[PDB]
Amino acid sequence: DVYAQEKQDFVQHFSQIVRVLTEHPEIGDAIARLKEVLEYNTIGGKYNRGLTVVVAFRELVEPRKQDADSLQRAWTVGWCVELLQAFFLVADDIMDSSLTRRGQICWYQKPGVGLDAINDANLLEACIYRLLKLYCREQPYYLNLIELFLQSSYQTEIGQTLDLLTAPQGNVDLVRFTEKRYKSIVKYGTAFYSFYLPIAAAMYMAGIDGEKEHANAKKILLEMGEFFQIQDDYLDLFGDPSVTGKIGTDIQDNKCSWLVVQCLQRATPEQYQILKENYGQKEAEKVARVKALYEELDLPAVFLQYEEDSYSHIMALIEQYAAPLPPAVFLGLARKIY
Amino acid sequence: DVYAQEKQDFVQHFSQIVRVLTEHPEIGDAIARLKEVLEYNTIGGKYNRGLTVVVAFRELVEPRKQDADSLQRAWTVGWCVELLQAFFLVADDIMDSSLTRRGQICWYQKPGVGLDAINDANLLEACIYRLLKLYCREQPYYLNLIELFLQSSYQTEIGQTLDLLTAPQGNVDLVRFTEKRYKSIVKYGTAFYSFYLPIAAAMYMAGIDGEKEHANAKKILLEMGEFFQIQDDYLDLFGDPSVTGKIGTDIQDNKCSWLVVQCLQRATPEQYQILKENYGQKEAEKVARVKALYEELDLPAVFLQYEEDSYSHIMALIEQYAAPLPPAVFLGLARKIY
Ligand SMILES: O=P(O)(O)C(O)(Cc1cccnc1)P(=O)(O)O
Ligand SMILES: O=P(O)(O)C(O)(Cc1cccnc1)P(=O)(O)O
Ligand SMILES: [Mg+2]
Ligand SMILES: [Mg+2]
Ligand SMILES: [Mg+2]
Ligand SMILES: [Mg+2]
Ligand SMILES: [Mg+2]
Ligand SMILES: [Mg+2]
Repeated sequence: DVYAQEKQDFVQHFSQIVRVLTEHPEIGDAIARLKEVLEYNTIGGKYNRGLTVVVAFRELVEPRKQDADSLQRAWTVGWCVELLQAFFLVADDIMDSSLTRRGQICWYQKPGVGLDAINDANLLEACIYRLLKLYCREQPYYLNLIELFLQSSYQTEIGQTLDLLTAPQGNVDLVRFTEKRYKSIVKYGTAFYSFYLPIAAAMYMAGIDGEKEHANAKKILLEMGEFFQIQDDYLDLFGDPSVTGKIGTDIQDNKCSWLVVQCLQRATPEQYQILKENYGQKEAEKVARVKALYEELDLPAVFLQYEEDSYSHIMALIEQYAAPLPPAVFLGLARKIY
Repeated sequence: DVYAQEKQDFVQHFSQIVRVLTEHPEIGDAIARLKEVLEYNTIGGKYNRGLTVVVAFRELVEPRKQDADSLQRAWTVGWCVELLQAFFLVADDIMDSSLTRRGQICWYQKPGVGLDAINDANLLEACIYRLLKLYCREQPYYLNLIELFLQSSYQTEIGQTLDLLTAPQGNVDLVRFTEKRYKSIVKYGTAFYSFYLPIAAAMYMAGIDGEKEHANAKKILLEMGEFFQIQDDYLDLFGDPSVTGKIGTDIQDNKCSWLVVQCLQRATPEQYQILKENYGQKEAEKVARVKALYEELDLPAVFLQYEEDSYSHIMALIEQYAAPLPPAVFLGLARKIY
């Protein structure tokens, strides 16, 4: 894989990221807490989002212009994307009352952390702009990158807002769980930061700043992002936690999941009442009841049929909109998620 | 007052700020939640930080260059400072387990809000960069302002980190509460965003971007910021909530307050044990015991003597470092806080 070939170097750059962010002795204790937050949260993942920056940079920039300093900036912008995601996940885990993430207990669930994690999450976000300034201040794409990361934060936060509004705690209303709402949540909430942001960063780094090029790129990447969140919802309930590294909470959290949307599209009036009585509640028995209904409506086969249809749809979109970028930029990402 | 003369216009500009931030129908519900967050949080205060931008702009820019569009940008950057503070306070109220703010219950304490306020706080932060782009994108000071707001967030977050580390819940250790630590907390945590940020924004807007000018300005403004946080700590316990609009929690929160620092400097071994047994705990009786010790050590008179010494010290600093800026830029702010 083109990701496996660049992974080792990317992960080894993390030490430099941390050292640079850790180097006024009065704030030494705060800096040690930042190091602890960085090391706990921005490490233990697959680093696919950050790697997508590095890989896309190598495919878009002329090898002659891929010098030691330009590669360093690519690895740094890659780590900036991982830091953005670390910021969102630390905060999303509090708001979703999650237990584990990347095989360990959620940072806020750690004794002595608690709601202090809210500030820790904001520090991770601040670190992006610290790194963009330290490594890209003198580059012509500097402001493009600042604006792209700020826009990515706004889009995700709007998406998280739709997510929380559609999922009110202890307010069970399935009328809100529609396909139109679902696609809107995921587009803003996941698709921009997970797929548009990494490729767009490498594009700007390669001097590709044209609105039309970014629009064409966005058409493919937002559609891949939608499949990716549908996969995330599927794995929340039917995935193996020893593989996902996290425990699913969508049913207990009354989330507008792809699965509840598909359940509602296929449920008889009798099945609708079962779901109405058991969804969005903490009881193990009620959550087990919902999973049984999903299994009875054969949603895992519906997801597998969707994964196939989605893949063929995204491939058709790469054929239509990849030009003038190398199709490999999008094919490498499509192989990693499908 | 130079603030009273510009207040009405500034507060009336809020409607335009909200309309511009509220104007893709799919995200309509999220936008209505953003409007609710803006209206609840960025309104009910004294708006002194945002007003400081407007007033300083008028004193630094040549009246001939103070056209309709430039004034609009000044009111917008002023509202951006209020939005930064709204972001910090919504999150600080969760982390400090506060009850009220600006005469109403804390946004997170509202039924149906809760930990969703974490995302609401991030949306308020995102709104700054939305406004800076909509109104200052074509201005030569655009990047200066972006960097100044991002640096302000980082500084405050580092300061909040020192604050939370020095105040561990249920871990009563007075050994941490030193004057060196106190000054470090407040400098990063309050002084940069409250006093440096507003004047620096107006300076950049007036084309004053010189490092030496910003350094001289910072020397006065960080010292004013220190007095202001000392005043905030004093009012936390001895202020009138019907005037402050908020209930104090520093004693129950085990905070490194200016008052606990002064108590420790003057306490006998016997008085140290009383404080050790009663500080950083929820019991009304224990909090009453701490306030009695502060009254016995005559800390309100120590604060009044400090307010006098501080004022004379800041005035001496305006004489030394105000040039070439009009001393009125700093005198107007000193009258508002002293
Ligand atoms: O990692 P998670 O919690 O499974 C998730 O994908 C995390 C996340 C955070 C922010 C934006 N998008 C996705 P969610 O949407 O809560 O299902
Ligand atoms: O408004 P508060 O809570 O009295 C305060 O001043 C708020 C605040 C928030 C962020 C940075 N600085 C001050 P604090 O420091 O918690 O005493
Ligand atoms: Mg989650
Ligand atoms: Mg979530
Ligand atoms: Mg999930
Ligand atoms: Mg507070
Ligand atoms: Mg606080
Ligand atoms: Mg206070």
